Amino acid sequence: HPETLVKVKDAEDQLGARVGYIELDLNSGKILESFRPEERFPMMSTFKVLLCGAVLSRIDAGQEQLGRRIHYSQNDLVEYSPVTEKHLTDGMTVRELCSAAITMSDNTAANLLLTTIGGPKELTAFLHNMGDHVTRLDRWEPELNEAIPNDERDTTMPVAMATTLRKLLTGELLTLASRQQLIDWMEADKVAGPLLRSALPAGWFIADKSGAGERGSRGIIAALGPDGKPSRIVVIYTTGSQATMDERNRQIAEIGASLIKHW
Amino acid sequence: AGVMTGAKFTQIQFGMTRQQVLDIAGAENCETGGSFGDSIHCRGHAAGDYYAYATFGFTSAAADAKVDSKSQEKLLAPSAPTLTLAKFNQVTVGMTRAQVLATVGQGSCTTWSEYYPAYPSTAGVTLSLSCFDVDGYSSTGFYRGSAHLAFTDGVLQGKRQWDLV
Repeated sequence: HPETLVKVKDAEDQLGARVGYIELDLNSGKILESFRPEERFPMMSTFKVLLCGAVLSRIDAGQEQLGRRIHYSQNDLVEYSPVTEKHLTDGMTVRELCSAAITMSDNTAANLLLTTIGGPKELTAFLHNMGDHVTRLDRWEPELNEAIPNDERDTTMPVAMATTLRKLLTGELLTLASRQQLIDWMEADKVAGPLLRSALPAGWFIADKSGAGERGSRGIIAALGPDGKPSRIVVIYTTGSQATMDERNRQIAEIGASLIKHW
Repeated sequence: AGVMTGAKFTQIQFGMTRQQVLDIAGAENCETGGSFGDSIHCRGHAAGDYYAYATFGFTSAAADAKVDSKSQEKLLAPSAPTLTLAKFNQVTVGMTRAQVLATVGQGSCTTWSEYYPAYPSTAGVTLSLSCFDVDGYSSTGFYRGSAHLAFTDGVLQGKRQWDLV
């Protein structure tokens, strides 16, 4: 049912910027439809799901413990840290950090987790080794959100991200325990309500992670489907627009409205 | 109606009960438990990665505990930001709050965090400030020139900056 793709076009007309989009069948891995699937866009907070997939992989292999407690200091605190700023005195376990990173988009939690794995170079190495030779993280929070025109640092492609997320959520890459934890963290996302969630009909399942950056950057990755069961992966990114936050949210929500109506 | 704001943040005072905090902030904006333990976390408008917000800590998990902790991002605006990287360089560990403010500008900073571990005494009081240059502050987006200044007993223990010119 083809009409999501026109709305995408509209979104480029209203937003006056690039929009990348792909829809992939969760079980087969087959692409159902796409628009600029292979241009680079800043990941923004979207990368935090990939970060925690790397952490669960380390857990799976006896390299890390979800219950391990990390102690940090005021010097570590960065812009947008609602959970880590609260637990400054007692610290946070690895599990609590991924929870805050994914459900609350906590920037300090993401930095702390990055240091456990060896920093941005090592996340990129993780992604390379599982077959994603496009996605790359270069900087820490909050710089990774700059979205400088033509800057390929901290970027991914819609197609690369969709495929990577499928592999993390459905492969044998992670154990069934780790897959349930990663999906549940995404399902519990508390900060993407104005996006795809706003067009989601009653009874539908969704696990997602949104992102926002400078230069009108805004995006989302998600596994969703009817009958409370996920059956497709959806990735949408946009960068460069001058429209307001609410205008950018609306366009993504409307693309979601269209792919849902034409399921 | 209304979301959490800088004004409501100002009105909430140390010593207040849980019910007072909720009455002033607007219960529909607040939550407790989960990631926040026994603290009360109240949401402002949507902003960048999250929302502008406040978080209020209490002396204990008791229903009758008192506010000993106030924290916020993007509710409070600096009244006259005059910070620059040069001034940030002059800030030194061991300076008093009074000396820091004289160096970075009396209106460049907002209170990110203020905690009294020995409430109502000020002994061991920890104070964290967010400071901005001319157009550095953003209540709905990403800072474009900011610093984090941390104090204990009114004495500077640490400083850090991002994107200052």
